[PDB]
Amino acid sequence: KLTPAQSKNPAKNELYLVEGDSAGGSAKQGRDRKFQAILPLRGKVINTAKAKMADILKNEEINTMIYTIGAGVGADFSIEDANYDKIIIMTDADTDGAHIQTLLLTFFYRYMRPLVEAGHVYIALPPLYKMSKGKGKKEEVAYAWTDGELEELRKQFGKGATLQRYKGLGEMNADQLWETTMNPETRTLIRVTIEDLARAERRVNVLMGDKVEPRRKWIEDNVKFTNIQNMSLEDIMGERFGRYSKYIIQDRALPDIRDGLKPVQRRILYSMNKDSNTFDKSYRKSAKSVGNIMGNFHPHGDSSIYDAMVRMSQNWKNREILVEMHGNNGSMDGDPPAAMRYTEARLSEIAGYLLQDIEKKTVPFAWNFDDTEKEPTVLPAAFPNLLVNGSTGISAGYATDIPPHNLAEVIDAAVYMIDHPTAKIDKLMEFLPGPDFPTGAIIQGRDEIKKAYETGKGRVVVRSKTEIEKLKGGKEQIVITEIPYEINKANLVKKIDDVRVNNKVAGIAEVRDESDRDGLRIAIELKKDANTELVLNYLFKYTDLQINYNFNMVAIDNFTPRQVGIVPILSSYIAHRREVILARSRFDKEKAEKRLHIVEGLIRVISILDEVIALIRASENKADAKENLKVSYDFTEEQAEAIVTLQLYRLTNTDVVVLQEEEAELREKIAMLAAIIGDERTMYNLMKKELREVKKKFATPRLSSLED
Amino acid sequence: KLTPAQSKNPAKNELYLVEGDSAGGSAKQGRDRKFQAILPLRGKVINTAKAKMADILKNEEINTMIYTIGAGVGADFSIEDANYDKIIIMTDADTDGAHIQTLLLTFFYRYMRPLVEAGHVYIALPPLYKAYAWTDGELEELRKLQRYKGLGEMNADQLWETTMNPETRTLIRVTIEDLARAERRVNVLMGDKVEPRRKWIEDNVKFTNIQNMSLEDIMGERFGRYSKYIIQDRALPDIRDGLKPVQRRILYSMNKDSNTFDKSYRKSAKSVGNIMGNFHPHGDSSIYDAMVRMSQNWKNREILVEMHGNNGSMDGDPPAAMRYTEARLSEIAGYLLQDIEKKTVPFAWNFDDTEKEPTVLPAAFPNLLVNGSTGISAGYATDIPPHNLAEVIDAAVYMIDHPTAKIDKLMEFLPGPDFPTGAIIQGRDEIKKAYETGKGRVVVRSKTEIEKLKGGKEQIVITEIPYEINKANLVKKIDDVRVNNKVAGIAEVRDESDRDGLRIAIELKKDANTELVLNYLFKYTDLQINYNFNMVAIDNFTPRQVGIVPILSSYIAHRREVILARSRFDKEKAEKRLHIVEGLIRVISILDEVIALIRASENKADAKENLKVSYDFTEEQAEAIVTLQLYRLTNTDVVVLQEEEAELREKIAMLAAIIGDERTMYNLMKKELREVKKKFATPRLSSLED
DNA sequence: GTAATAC
DNA sequence: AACCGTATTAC
DNA sequence: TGTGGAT
DNA sequence: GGTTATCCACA
Ligand SMILES: Cc1c(N2CC[C@@H]([C@H](C)N)C2)c(F)cc2c(=O)n(N)c(=O)n(C3CC3)c12
Ligand SMILES: Cc1c(N2CC[C@@H]([C@H](C)N)C2)c(F)cc2c(=O)n(N)c(=O)n(C3CC3)c12
Ligand SMILES: [Mg+2]
Ligand SMILES: [Mg+2]
Ligand SMILES: [Mg+2]
Ligand SMILES: [Mg+2]
Repeated sequence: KLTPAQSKNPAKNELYLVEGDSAGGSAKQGRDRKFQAILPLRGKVINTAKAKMADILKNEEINTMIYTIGAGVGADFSIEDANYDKIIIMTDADTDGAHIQTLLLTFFYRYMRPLVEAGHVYIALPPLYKMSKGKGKKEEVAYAWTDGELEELRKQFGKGATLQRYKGLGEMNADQLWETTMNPETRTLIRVTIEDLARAERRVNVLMGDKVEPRRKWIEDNVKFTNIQNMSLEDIMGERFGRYSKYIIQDRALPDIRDGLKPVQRRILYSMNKDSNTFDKSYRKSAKSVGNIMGNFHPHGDSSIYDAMVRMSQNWKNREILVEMHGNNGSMDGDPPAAMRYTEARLSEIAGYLLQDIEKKTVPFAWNFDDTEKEPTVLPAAFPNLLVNGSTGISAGYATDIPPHNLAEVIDAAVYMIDHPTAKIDKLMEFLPGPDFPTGAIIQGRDEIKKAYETGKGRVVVRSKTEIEKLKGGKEQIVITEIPYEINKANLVKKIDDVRVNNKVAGIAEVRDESDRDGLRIAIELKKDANTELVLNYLFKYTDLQINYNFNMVAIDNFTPRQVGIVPILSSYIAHRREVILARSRFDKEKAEKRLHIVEGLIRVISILDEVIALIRASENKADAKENLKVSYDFTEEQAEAIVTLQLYRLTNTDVVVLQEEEAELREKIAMLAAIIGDERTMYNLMKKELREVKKKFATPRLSSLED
Repeated sequence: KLTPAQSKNPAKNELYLVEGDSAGGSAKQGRDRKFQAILPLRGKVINTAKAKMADILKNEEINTMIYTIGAGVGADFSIEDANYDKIIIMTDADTDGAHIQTLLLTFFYRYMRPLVEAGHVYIALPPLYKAYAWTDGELEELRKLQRYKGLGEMNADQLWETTMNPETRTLIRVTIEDLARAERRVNVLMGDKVEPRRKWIEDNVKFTNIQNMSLEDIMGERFGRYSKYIIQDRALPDIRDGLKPVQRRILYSMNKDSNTFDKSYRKSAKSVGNIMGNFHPHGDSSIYDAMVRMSQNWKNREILVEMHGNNGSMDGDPPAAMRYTEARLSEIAGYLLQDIEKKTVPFAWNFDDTEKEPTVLPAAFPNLLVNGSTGISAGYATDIPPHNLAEVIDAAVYMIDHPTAKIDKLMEFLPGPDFPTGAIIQGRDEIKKAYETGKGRVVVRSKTEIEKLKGGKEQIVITEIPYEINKANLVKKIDDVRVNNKVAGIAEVRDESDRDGLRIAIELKKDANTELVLNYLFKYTDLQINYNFNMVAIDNFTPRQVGIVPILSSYIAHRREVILARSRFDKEKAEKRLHIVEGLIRVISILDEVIALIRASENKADAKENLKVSYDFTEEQAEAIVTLQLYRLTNTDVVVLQEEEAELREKIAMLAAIIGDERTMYNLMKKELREVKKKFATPRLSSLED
């Protein structure tokens, strides 16, 4: 696990804790082996301020750090016996690296304080940028850390340099690594020093401790959701965890309150759609989709991307699947989906509707990490995806659980709230009565559903749909045909058979999964004279045949986390749809005005065709022809360009009644569009009309039944 | 590992051997659990005709078959006490599936013969097309299409309907028709001896509800299918451009995507998925590992891919995964693709039938020798070491001018291999031998030097090591020598290699026979090795053992083909244009009546027809005329056009001559070869001796 | 025992 | 992101 | 425990 | 291609 330096020298030797085996590799190659050791950290590092000292001892990483520094841990820690003068934390300069620096520091604090107090623990800063320039053989390069340092490089170099924005240590060669972050004579470091032992204890415990409330409050109060230098432990931990917190809150774990997507989902959709990988066209190798995503939009592991893509495709997790996938995309038994090298995929037809009108400038775009392509920050959302498909849900200081809903019900609620902005929950619940899990079952708790629909939190009960079949020999048989959302069929069955094997309740002959490609069925065969209600009851209480589902509805509203209920959600959707439909209408109106202008021009041209040809023949060149067109006949620039760039064959379709029809069509179109832009009510009707069109086209029956 | 049926019944119960854990998944999901069990075979199954009965017994996949079937193995096999009525092998309808069946069958012919003789072994044929078709013949009737690349693209519902359901499935039943003609077929195709296999392949492989098939037949079609493919479309290089198909697809795909030496690097994963989705229907690991090799300058003499990040090291440590790295084509790679846009090379459809791909690249330098190739197919394998680009080109140029040249003269320009890792190559006569027959055994030995140290001690210092040798294992193997005192005098071993140099120090003890030691290490560690030429390439769709002459000849032939093709293409462009310009020049002389005629016309179609009829314009001219933008009518400069007419004519003459005169053509070829040499030449690294 | 495309 | 097994040839 | 984007 | 550990919140 450890790559030891060549010669033991407690006075010079350095220990590099590197983020990941891959960068560990590069660093093994780039090091100076006389005095630098490498010790890769394979994945996120254990929070030694949250976990049991037991699990902490059993930890592969912690154990090998205690034993290569060779000074023991805890109160039995002797600085004098250490094997390194410098410990150096070298992570990507990304938010997850920020997180790792945090975790490692809270270990060196808790269990090796003397090393931190003696200023022996540093943090290496990899560069953020590399500027051009050249071409292949004759190509030069320089590095920068501050957007300011970058501005100064642009002064030199000049044109035509090109910036490479480093996304993490993985895109550096060993030669580049050494020169910029490992060479003692070249590198910028940070020395963690403790300035105030007191102020540093509270800082570490708030952020890294087991208690959630404090941390939530620390984040609410500090995070603004809108050579060698010293940093304090308090100040560093503050700044690094602040970055991670903000990031996984607004850009990883929680869905946007308008389209109900996490950023990775939005990118999966946007990418596949750009590439015309749509419901009406041939499937397409998953790996091809995943790589395009990873290359154009989402700078994270393929497995995160693929796994997300997969989930949006499983109809027992999504109420209305957004991706269709050919092949083994898993099962309710929780077995593993085929690797992205085996499967093909495309957008579902309904996904199309989440994306409807995206070409029409209806939604804010941001630059991507390459600064090479724009991507959308929210989708146009032609149905209220947050409630229909749900979300879940773990961040920092916040987590989220929102159950799926029946498309027709959600839309009915919305259409009501559109006519009646001030509607109370009691009334919306006549349209939207409760969750509809794609897996069906029975949902119990009208009261707790209101609580949740009102506060974002609530606890409801989900219970399996059962039936009793009689068998020959006078013996009964419990048959289960629907089970509760998010429950693994295979385990459930094992856990029930466990009840039989342990004879927890009397009367169980045999458990058998009898589910086949078209239908779920767990048969529980009872004995001769078993109290059949006694069994069913015990199984509800002591296995997941029946569970508690907990609403924790948190979404991102105006850039910040928000515990929210049916009303903040529905109105947020409505508000959003409003911005879009207006944007859309502005777009189409401008496009129609421009055309109308040309068409007006062509209509005049036709009546003076001969004069115009003569006049163009008479000009010297393109520009000259346009000026003569303007001056002699008062056409505008935009018309003149249009006229002068018609191809010759056009002087045959010299037909003005058909152009006049287009003119009329356009005036009428423009009138319709203007009315939408100019009157809230006309526009909300357009919204209601479209929402109804989607319900007609996609509605399906409830699956889950309701009881209180 | 096994998914067993619900009820035990040796009358109905079926055992499904599914290629892949992944399809094993679909299988488990799609079956009828009351009587169908699932055993996924996870990867290529062991050859039970080559391996020892030692390793055959320790085998994971073999064991669990001998234990799930529960009848015992080999001679202690009682069919009576079995567990299934039908053992059903179910793989991709691809070449590797074919191979897999082949390996299973040889297991069931060798260690459970009774089972195959009583016809309990079957072969599930999955559909080729989507309604579903199996024959390219049935597809004609169904067409009054998704072409399936494997079981993996199939939903569990579809699996059941097409190939698992006893009512809808099309099976093949394995039968032994001639117990002896069958022993020979299996022994020949799957046994230890290669020569009988090679011969079998040369004589048979033409490189151009329930039916019963013989074991001699099934193994014939199956192994021939895999053989041919593995020989043509995997392991061996095209003699012309030196690429194996995965490599050619890696380059063509990245090139198509503008991922070139002069442009910023793309994420390795994006490139790889593009290759996988567009051209190469195999696993990403293969594709990426290939991409990575082409980027390592201690394996290629002239790297075709530039990769940012951890792409491995001479110490043999794993390259970062494709999610970490980025890449682009190297400048020289550009030259392999030069002129591809010009119809200079044969294209074929891809599997998807969406895109055409090239079957050989233009190859402006002779890649096969420069970079070399290795090398393991069926009945054949290949090793061809890298050479120095200036030297290869010098040879080719001499040969262009002297087609019937002898190896001896050619070796004045191409003295022998030039390994990217340098070192010392010993053996001129074996080099000659290899250049003559494509087989040869030379010696490759490390660049050494002796540093004197304080205290009357000497130090042996390594600076280059043999091609294909792992630095780290070497350094370890030398140290073992020290630690076990096999030979005497080693004080310490130190790898002192840094980011910009290779250096291994062997410190010796006071008064230790430094030659004795150095000889010992040469013989007993890879400090010195024997490299073996076995130059096999693909010429005319078939494997050919070849030396320096057919290689150079084939390259020259190829270049001739490309240059001619290229020259036809440019000439046709120049002519299509000359023709139009003649048309315009005319039009200007009679501008007024043409505008009139178009004016009179009743639409584009009628206008073109009127131009042709009234003024003898051709279609192509008419088209051009009639799609001019109005502002064109402003110009009446016939002189600028006439200058273009002249330039096109000079151009056409020069091109025609290349097509019409062999000497002209070959001069061009030489001119271009020399430019490439001038641009990319670098000095020898490996020294020569005999 | 390796090498490098495949599973 | 490493680890694990196997086919194929040849020395 | 287990959930799903992350390393 | 499965397995193996972690973060983070909340029952
Ligand atoms: C399964 C399998 C292995 N193993 C490890 C154990 C062995 C068992 C004995 N079949 C299979 C193995 F050790 C390596 C791979 C592999 O590298 N790549 N790229 C793969 O795609 N697979 C899958 C076969 C396709 C691998
Ligand atoms: C390393 C590591 C693991 N392990 C198992 C042991 C453990 C110890 C803590 N290093 C690391 C592990 F068990 C699973 C993964 C993983 O699924 N995916 N997708 C990954 O990319 N990695 C790498 C971390 C990024 C994994
Ligand atoms: Mg990173
Ligand atoms: Mg329960
Ligand atoms: Mg296959
Ligand atoms: Mg040797």
